[PDB]
Amino acid sequence: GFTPPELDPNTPSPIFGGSTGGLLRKAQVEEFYVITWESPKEQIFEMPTGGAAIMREGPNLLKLARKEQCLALGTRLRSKYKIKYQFYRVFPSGEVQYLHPKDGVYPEKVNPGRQGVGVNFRSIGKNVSPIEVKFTGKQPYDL
Amino acid sequence: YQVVQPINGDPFIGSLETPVTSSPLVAWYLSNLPGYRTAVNPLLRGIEVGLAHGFLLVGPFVKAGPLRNTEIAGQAGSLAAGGLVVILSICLTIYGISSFNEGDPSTAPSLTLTGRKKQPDQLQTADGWAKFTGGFFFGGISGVIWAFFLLYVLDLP
Amino acid sequence: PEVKILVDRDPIKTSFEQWAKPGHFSRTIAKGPDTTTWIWNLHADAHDFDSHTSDLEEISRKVFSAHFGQLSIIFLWLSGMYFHGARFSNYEAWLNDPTHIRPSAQVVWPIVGQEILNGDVGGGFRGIQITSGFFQIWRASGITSELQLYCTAIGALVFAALMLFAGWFHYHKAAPKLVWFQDVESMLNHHLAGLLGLGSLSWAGHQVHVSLPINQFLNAGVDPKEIPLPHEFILNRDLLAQLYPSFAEGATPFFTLNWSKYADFLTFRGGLDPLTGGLWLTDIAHHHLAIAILFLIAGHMYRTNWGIGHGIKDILEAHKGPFTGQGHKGLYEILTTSWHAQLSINLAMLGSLTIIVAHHMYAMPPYPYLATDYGTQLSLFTHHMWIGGFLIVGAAAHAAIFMVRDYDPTTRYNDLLDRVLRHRDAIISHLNWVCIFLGFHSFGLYIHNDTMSALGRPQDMFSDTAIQLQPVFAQWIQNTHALAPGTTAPGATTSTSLTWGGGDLVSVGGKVALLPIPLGTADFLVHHIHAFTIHVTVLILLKGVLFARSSRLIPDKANLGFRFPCDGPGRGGTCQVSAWDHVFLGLFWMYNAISVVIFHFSWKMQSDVWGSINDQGVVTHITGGNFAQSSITINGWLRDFLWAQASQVIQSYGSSLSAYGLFFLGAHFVWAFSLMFLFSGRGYWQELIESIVWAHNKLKVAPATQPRALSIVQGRAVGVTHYLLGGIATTWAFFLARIIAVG
Amino acid sequence: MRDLKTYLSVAPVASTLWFAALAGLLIEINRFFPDALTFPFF
Amino acid sequence: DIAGLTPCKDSKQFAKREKQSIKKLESSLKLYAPDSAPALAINATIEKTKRRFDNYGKQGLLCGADGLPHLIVSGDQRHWGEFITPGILFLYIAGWIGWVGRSYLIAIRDDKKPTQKEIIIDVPLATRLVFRGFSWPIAAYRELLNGELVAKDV
Amino acid sequence: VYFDLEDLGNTTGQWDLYGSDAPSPYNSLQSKFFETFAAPFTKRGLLLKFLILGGGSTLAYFSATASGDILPIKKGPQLPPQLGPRLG
Amino acid sequence: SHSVKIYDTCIGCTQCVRACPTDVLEMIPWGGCKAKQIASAPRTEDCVGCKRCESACPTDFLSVRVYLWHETTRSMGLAY
Ligand code: CLA
Ligand code: CLA
Ligand code: CLA
Ligand code: CLA
Ligand code: CLA
Ligand SMILES: CC1=C(C/C=C(\C)CCC[C@H](C)CCC[C@H](C)CCCC(C)C)C(=O)c2ccccc2C1=O
Ligand code: SF4
Ligand code: SF4
Ligand code: SF4
Repeated sequence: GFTPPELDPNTPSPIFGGSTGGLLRKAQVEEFYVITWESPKEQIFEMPTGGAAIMREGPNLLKLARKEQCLALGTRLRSKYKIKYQFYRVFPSGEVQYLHPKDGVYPEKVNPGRQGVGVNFRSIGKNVSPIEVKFTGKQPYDL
Repeated sequence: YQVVQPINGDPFIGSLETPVTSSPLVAWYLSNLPGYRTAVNPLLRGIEVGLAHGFLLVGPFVKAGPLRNTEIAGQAGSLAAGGLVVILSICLTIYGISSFNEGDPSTAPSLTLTGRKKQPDQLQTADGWAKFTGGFFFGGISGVIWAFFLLYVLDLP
Repeated sequence: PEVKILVDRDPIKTSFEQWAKPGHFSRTIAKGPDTTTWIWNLHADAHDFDSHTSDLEEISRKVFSAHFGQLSIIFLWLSGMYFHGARFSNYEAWLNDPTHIRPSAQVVWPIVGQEILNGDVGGGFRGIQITSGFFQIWRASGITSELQLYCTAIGALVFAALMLFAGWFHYHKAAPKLVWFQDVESMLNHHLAGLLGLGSLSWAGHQVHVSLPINQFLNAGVDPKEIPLPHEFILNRDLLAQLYPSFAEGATPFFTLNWSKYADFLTFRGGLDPLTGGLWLTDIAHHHLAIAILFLIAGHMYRTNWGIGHGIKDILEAHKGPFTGQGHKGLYEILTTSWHAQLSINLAMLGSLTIIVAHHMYAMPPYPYLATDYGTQLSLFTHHMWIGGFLIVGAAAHAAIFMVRDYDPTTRYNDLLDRVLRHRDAIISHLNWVCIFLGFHSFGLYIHNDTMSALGRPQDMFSDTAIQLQPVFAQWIQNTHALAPGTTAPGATTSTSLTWGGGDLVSVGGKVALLPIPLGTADFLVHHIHAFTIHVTVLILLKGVLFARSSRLIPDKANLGFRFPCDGPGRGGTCQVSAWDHVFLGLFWMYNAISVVIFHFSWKMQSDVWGSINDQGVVTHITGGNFAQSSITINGWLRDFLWAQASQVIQSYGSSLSAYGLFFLGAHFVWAFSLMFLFSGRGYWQELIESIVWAHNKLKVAPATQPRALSIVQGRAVGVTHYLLGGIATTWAFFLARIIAVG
Repeated sequence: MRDLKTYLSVAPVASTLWFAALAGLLIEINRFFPDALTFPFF
Repeated sequence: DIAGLTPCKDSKQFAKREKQSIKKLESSLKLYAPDSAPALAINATIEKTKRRFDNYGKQGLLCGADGLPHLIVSGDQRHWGEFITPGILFLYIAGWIGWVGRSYLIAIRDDKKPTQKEIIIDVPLATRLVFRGFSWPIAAYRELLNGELVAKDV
Repeated sequence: VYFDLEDLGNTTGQWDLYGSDAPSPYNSLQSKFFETFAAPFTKRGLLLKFLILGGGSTLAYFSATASGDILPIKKGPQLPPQLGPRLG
Repeated sequence: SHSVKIYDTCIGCTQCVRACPTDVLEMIPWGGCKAKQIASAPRTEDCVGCKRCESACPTDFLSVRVYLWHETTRSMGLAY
């Protein structure tokens, strides 16, 4: 059992002068992303989009344009610094969707509450020939 | 003291504030162009835009065209500017038909730079866009006619 | 902070043990090959020192000794040129009759039929005509006998040995400490004042004591064997005084500031000597003297051990403003840390310099009998253009390697760099737009002219006879240069260059040297082509640098390295996102730009400059002044330039120029060969190789080093390398056959 | 010494020696028997 | 003769080519003092030219209307020197090279690091093996019969 | 605050940067002039048809009635027809 | 969205998950190998199709497969 931490607005954002690498209309009408982390101090870190920003001591909130930017920055926060991070997807309705770490456990560490998806129980060479799924909507790897 | 700041204070919206972008001269001038008159009927803004542009297009067509050196028809080469007004008005029309449906509301922003709620421009509606296209056509044909009406006492006729 | 000599003793042991361990420098490569890919990596990583080790001191020591190796090779190469000038040249016969004899410094053996390449170059000499220019240098240096060339070749060989020795010595015996390299103020002070200053002064010395007098006897028609030896001018000052009377004073006017009395052999006349067609040697010696003073002064700007002077860090930090923040703060730390940064700036400036040299040497021919030798002049201009362009693309490559490898805002921060990175999208978007605008409004005008000319409407073209696009600004400039002497340069007798000033056509041996170069709509259109091509090259390379770290498509791009093929077919496909692939793409555009530049040079010079002159002064240009009316159209380039001027190289068979015909076709071949690599991909080749490998295992002859197709990156590198070699060598053969036959 | 012979056994060096010998040989053969479209000795 | 050609000894065009070549080299020769070294070189090229055309004429080469040798590769016994005989020589040498290289690869294949001897040649082993190519046709024929030439089930 | 899950238009920068929002600087009588005269062109489908058919027939007109003093293609050849390489 | 599948040749070395730049893959418990874990692709709607996972797999043949399929804003890696 794991309860995703809710996104807390009014969480401070890093010190940064602005860049052309930030959000666009996509964030207004489609979706954007938010990564939060806890920092032990004020540090300089490389922004996945602009140049250099100053991570604030304590909780940090950072809105990014793509999920991959959140995961890249988080990978670095966990690597260069030793910082726990989470990030979420945010729709223009205000709805928030917690994304990562999905279990509260990082996905490279096996966690027992996890259900198999897209797992085929056979060697890859035992997939059927296309002719055997022709005119059916299926793909030989969907089995 | 530094001249460049993030856009509207938010440093993670992808842009910057410069003398080019946010300046009283620039902000006033852009705010006083017809396209940026959000409360005005789009038909009138289309009239102004069409008048300016249609008037402008006459020059290059007449002076650079193929009949330019036959002053008998070279002056009358303004028909080409008229035709370009027709084509552009087609492009506007199909842009609005493609972009806006009958009962959809405006897609323009309904906020101001300072955060207060705004009423969105009707230009970004099907009816508002149709009105802006009709106005651009009328003003454009009219501006071409007005430029062609003046052939006299100009250093480059 | 006390600058001093710092080295370490015996850091690396001189041994053949690692000669026998291929890839010793790399921990992975040293394990030897499991596949053929190993063999390529061994060569691609050999000089990538900062990938071998992370210790800045070791890297700096490798770099230093490597530079010694380079200089050794250069001295061996100069030894070759002087030795061939002494032993296998017609340089004395040419020295007698320069306007007739063709310079030749290579002779081929009669083995397989190739002796036909030993052609009639004059002076009773069979050989290959040389376009390097060494004869005009040696004449300008007062060199007369082959013996002097022998002595120079021996000295050059000795210096090759000394440089090589110093490389081994400073890598294996006395290897400087890292602080020694980072003493930037000392280095700049010694290269400004010591290297450039004392070099220029020494050369001024040789010129006033050797070059000027010996060239006076050459110009006066004296036989070179009868000319006094250069040291006889140093001993008996009466020889010089007869030639140059000022030498009777004993350098007393120098100390008494009577320097105007030296206006005899130190002059500001400018223009060209009408006998030799080269710049006045008095002006040149005076020039090297002035340069010597300027650099000797410039070498005292930086503080070292005596408190006076500048620290460069101070200068940087003081320079900041309301637009750039704290800018320049941090650059001293970057430029004393990253070799790739220094190599980037130095490649940029050295290549740009080489291009400037290319212009200044044609418009101001510095050596005697150089301007009228059109093969040498075309060869020099084209050559230095290529060197410059290559060097600049290199500057982009190493700016990118800095961004990927040495950039760290948490350690060595710079405000200017951060701000640039913070509006890279604006910079690249605007450069993109300018490139499109320039494409349309330079090349699209050519297409306009081709279409109007095909439709029978030459009055609707862009031409000096139709719709004129006059380069009014450049015309005004060259007018101002023409009016400069006596007005804004009262000391200057004539124009700065004969391309400016009207009249004063210079002819040598019936051939013209320089006359005023006209400018019109054709020159306008071509110049905007050059603007266009340069802007697109800059776009590709700068875009490569600024998005090497990251982008909206790939946020973690810097973790993939400087040189990587892609990040896969996803995100729509991400091939060629690496900064390396931006250098790859920019090489093609440097080729395009420089190609159009040298075509513009050959075309314009043969049309409006070079040619023969009548006894009564009627000039016939090699081509009929057809630049103005034929270059304003792409069909005119295809027909009146390529199709016309390629006749020599396709007609060279059966003559001594047939080697240029063979290289014409062969360079076409390697260029087309590159398209196999550039248009395909290694998956196909690896599968095919699977079948070939099957065939070998069938006969027990499959190799242990498993055959592999080239890497994606290597496919690209091979491709661009053969594309560039083929194109450049094709234009090489074309140019040399053309200008050797018709020049 | 052993390491130097090893270095001289490496692929590029052995290749230059081998092809340089082959080139001298073929050159001298074309020097004593030049031209020759055929094997004339039958 | 064959294919409508004529022997080069009987070809007017062939002799016209020899004449025009020699007169060309002599036109170059008129420029230099006869004692000079360029002169001796052009004389050597002239003698080599005469040797060339005289040899092509002697050894029975047929000529086209172009006055140039054409090679008969059909196998006609009058022209084996033009292909079949140099061809057998070639196949002997190429078979030698490939047989020796195969011998080397087989010899090093069970070494502890085979690739090590592929990038650094075992010159003693190579010298031991080079002269196996002298008898490569007997060796390869015997291997083909014995079943040692081709790998089994590949 | 710059992040508010309640107002994302402010949060995502969805503003009218240069929109004036002021009232009409166009005086009336001018406005009513253009409103009554440009009104038939404010139906987008109808305007599309009027532009395609109007401009198309206009084009057909100036093309059908063009004079050789304007187009060489109507003027036709004015020279004696030349003779082909071997043929007519 | 791109399809991503795991095959029971998987040995549970976790390298596909470690390589993934959009967090598509997880490690779930399983009894078929010694590491007692097998990969899984529960979030392929975020899959961009770069095949870093496939570059990371040590199994011969692969035990992750990315079948590039219907493109979306997320699969094209668009920040706009
Ligand atoms: C004279 C004897 C000698 C000996 C035995 C050694 C021994 C050694 N050196 Mg040293 N060194 C020497 C001279 C020598 N060096 C000289 C003269 C220089 C000045 C250039 C250096 C500078 C130097 C540096 C900077 C480094 C070494 C390194 C090394 C070690 C690595 C092994 C190696 O170098 O393989 C190399 C084998 C080669 C055959 C290299 C050939 C390179 C030549 C000079 C290029 C020739 C250019 C060529 C003509 C281009 C035309 C090509 C064309 C035909 C297509 C090794 C123990 C490296 C080290 O420390 O290892 C960690 C290291 O980085 N040496
Ligand atoms: C394949 C069909 C086609 C046709 C029939 C034409 C016809 C014409 N072209 Mg065009 N052109 C074409 C393709 C075509 N072009 C393409 C593909 C390109 C891109 C390379 C161009 C680019 C091109 C250029 C750059 C120019 C022309 C010009 C011309 C005119 C030159 C003759 C003239 O001087 O007349 C008479 C000259 C006049 C100025 C009379 C104007 C004609 C009136 C305005 C017709 C009214 C138009 C109509 C209302 C709207 C049309 C759209 C319609 C479907 C709704 C001529 C009427 C020239 C031109 O138009 O001059 C400005 C010229 O500048 N063409
Ligand atoms: C007046 C003193 C002086 C002079 C003349 C030079 C000259 C040169 N330096 Mg050096 N250098 C100096 C002082 C000097 N340096 C100082 C104070 C520092 C900082 C401590 C450096 C550190 C430095 C580095 C890191 C490098 C150079 C390099 C070079 C060469 C650049 C390429 C070139 O121009 O080739 C032109 C060729 C010539 C002019 C031929 C003449 C060269 C003669 C033989 C050397 C004369 C100066 C020499 C230092 C005297 C010492 C010899 C003695 C100790 C036995 C060049 C020969 C590059 C290099 O090493 O290339 C191998 C390079 O990498 N310099
Ligand atoms: C003094 C200038 C200079 C210096 C010192 C360097 C130094 C370096 N460069 Mg740079 N670069 C330069 C100029 C320079 N470069 C220029 C002018 C360009 C434009 C082409 C580049 C573009 C560039 C790229 C794209 C890359 C580098 C890389 C590197 C590093 C690896 C070098 C290596 O081991 O390759 C080994 C050398 C070879 C394998 C030789 C290859 C043979 C060439 C391709 C053919 C030459 C043809 C020949 C001249 C004509 C035909 C003869 C033939 C028929 C026999 C190294 C530190 C690489 C790197 O990874 O950086 C870390 C890299 O990717 N450079
Ligand atoms: C002749 C071949 C060719 C052509 C036409 C182009 C064209 C272009 N390249 Mg490319 N390139 C080429 C070869 C070519 N390239 C090759 C072989 C490579 C591999 C190394 C590259 C790699 C390359 C890179 C890496 C880049 C470019 C860029 C560009 C653009 C430069 C901006 C510009 O000039 O816009 C204007 C367009 C032109 C000058 C083309 C001709 C325009 C005609 C004359 C106008 C006709 C219009 C007419 C109305 C047509 C309508 C007819 C109707 C029927 C549709 C341009 C469109 C740069 C870029 O993206 O742009 C900034 C860029 O970064 N190229
Ligand atoms: C042709 C081609 C190949 C095949 C080309 C290869 C494998 C080049 C290697 C061929 C050389 C000849 C192998 C070297 C063999 C050794 C030097 C041994 C030679 C023996 C003696 C003669 C020295 C690719 O691998 C490739 C990869 C990616 C994009 C395009 C292409 C591509 O176009
Ligand atoms: S085709 Fe090659 S370069 Fe392109 S994405 Fe695929 S692997 Fe990368
Ligand atoms: S293709 Fe890329 S994004 Fe998709 S699952 Fe594999 S590593 Fe993750
Ligand atoms: S890389 Fe292959 S074996 Fe390893 S966890 Fe992923 S699917 Fe399993």
